[PDB]
Amino acid sequence: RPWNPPTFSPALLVVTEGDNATFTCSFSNTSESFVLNWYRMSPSNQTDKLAAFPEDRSQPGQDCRFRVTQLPNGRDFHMSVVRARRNDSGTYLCGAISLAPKAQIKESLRAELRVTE
Amino acid sequence: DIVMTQSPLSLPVTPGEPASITCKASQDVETVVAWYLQKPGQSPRLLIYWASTRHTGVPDRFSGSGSGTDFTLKISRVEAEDVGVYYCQQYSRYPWTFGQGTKLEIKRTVAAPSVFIFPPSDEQLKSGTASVVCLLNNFYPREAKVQWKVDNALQSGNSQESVTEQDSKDSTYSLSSTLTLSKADYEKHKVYACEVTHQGLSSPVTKSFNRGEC
Amino acid sequence: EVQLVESGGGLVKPGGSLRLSCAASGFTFSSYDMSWVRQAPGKGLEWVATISGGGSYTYYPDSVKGRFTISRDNAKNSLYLQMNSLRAEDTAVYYCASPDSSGVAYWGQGTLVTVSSASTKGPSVFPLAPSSKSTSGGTAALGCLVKDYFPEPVTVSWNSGALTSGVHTFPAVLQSSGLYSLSSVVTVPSSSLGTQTYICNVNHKPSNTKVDKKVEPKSC
Ligand SMILES: *[C@@H]1O[C@H](CO[C@@H]2O[C@@H](C)[C@@H](O)[C@@H](O)[C@@H]2O)[C@@H](O[C@@H]2O[C@H](CO)[C@@H](O[C@@H]3O[C@H](CO)[C@@H](O)[C@H](O[C@H]4O[C@H](CO)[C@@H](O)[C@H](O)[C@@H]4O)[C@@H]3O)[C@H](O)[C@H]2NC(C)=O)[C@H](O)[C@H]1NC(C)=O
Ligand SMILES: *[C@@H]1O[C@H](CO)[C@@H](O)[C@H](O)[C@H]1NC(C)=O
Ligand SMILES: *[C@@H]1O[C@H](CO)[C@@H](O)[C@H](O)[C@H]1NC(C)=O
Repeated sequence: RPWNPPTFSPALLVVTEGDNATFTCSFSNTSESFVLNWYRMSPSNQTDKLAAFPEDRSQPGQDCRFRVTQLPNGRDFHMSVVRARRNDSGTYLCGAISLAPKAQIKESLRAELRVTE
Repeated sequence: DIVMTQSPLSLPVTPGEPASITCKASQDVETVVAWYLQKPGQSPRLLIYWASTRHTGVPDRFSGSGSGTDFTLKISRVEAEDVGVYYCQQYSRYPWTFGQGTKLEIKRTVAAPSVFIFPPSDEQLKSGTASVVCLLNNFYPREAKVQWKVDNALQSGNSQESVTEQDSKDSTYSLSSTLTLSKADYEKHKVYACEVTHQGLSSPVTKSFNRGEC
Repeated sequence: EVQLVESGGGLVKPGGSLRLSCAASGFTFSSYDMSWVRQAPGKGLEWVATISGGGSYTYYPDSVKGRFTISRDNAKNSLYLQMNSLRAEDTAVYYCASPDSSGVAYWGQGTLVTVSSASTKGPSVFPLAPSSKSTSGGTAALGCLVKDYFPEPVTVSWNSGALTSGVHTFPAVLQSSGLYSLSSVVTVPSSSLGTQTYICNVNHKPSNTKVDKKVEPKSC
């Protein structure tokens, strides 16, 4: 069955240094075998994983400043950077990897973060 | 049903030499392909996932490549600790299907077998059965031939053999050919002979014994 | 830290049932898929079943569909496989597993399920005594004939684990009687046969059989 890629709002988020910043990644899953990855961009259009839900069990002890919570409505997720630093500003997105009935990855539209002084 | 076709099924590689295993999917599976190594007597262990990404803890000498239907696992410098069966697997559609397996064996110098023969024990002969064991110990390669001659009459289809996995120290194989007969049929004959043919042997080696002398 | 331990394997007659368990730890069990993958002795891997974290999606191949039922208990961090109407081609080691985007990343140790009409029988252990016909270059070969046992597995050690160097315990072959037979050999210096005692340790837990056999050389 066809499904639509996830949505990632807000499209732009500005926060002064020290505060928490929170995005919402919404995904309308067709099965229960899927993961959501939270990427931060590099200038080469290259994907860099920050965190994922459900948690990646292979590489533990990861940065506890980047968290992904699953809201109990069945489609919404909170990607939050706690105590954002200046260099935490950049381009962010989320991406759904379904594992059934067909393994397929679809990325969300990108969003920006600006941590200020 | 998607068919993962591996090539080759046996891969003799010298230490330090690069090795590469090919896996071809019967239909497009994008890049949803994983590679596993299974050491003898152990559970499978993930090496590469998503066709190219190394799993946590996998040494950097392992790499994976490919997309669509054509995939390749590469080991840049084969260590002795890479012996085992390598599987490719697609997890794009159900049912998940694996390859048939690729046995990685260490290539080494030709070693001729040491041949030993064991007549049936007195304790076993007291029970009706009699098993004559011929042991081919520490040889390479695995290709060996064993012929049983009972009173110079070549036997056929009455002997079971068994080969050990490649040794993890000297990279050799060992073979055991057991000829099983009844107590009556065993006591009918005198000379029992085991004839061994191997690449490391100039001419077939025979180990014999007369019945009742030991 | 992810740990998966199977339970409930063993021998069962054709047509019988068997239930496998898989206890899990090291992760939030209810958020990940759980699976069963089997492997026939000496053959390849075959996917048996998958269940979603919530437990509302289950997946089976055609070879076991209608016979096997995968289920889970998220409150008890455990996975189950109910195997009904077992055939001989179901005889295999069953690994429970947990797949994610990285494939089947976590495997249990695997439990053996044997389907056969044969009856549990402890092995008979006979000595392969060293002799002039088993000597070659200062090295003498001695061993053990572990014959007519069922089912797998047996474990063979020498001198209570003291002797390990040069030991070759062959893979067991299936006899016409439906029972397994086995040889375990070792090569030692010929000058060992008189002073070193060589004792064969065969363990077969399916029949709770423990046999120790002293191998003594023949005067030939
Ligand atoms: C879309 O995805 C949501 C979310 O899925 C959850 O997160 C994913 C990342 C992945 O890890 C999933 O495995 C995971 O579930 C789906 O929502 C879940 O739906 C299930 C089933 O409807 C709910 O599970 C139930 O939870 C109860 C308490 O939490 C529990 O008591 C239930 O058990 C009862 O039923 C089972 C049989 O199903 C029975 O065996 C038990 O003994 C018991 O009676 C059951 O586990 C989850 O709570 C839901 N999670 C969330 C976050 O909403 C959603 O179904 C999916 N949509 C589609 C169309 O696939
Ligand atoms: C930021 O997140 C942390 C962890 O969730 C929380 O303890 C803290 O109070 C948050 N700060 C603000 C300003 O919301
Ligand atoms: C961002 O700056 C902090 C210093 O506050 C430093 O510790 C951290 O490594 C930097 N992160 C990156 C990605 O450069």
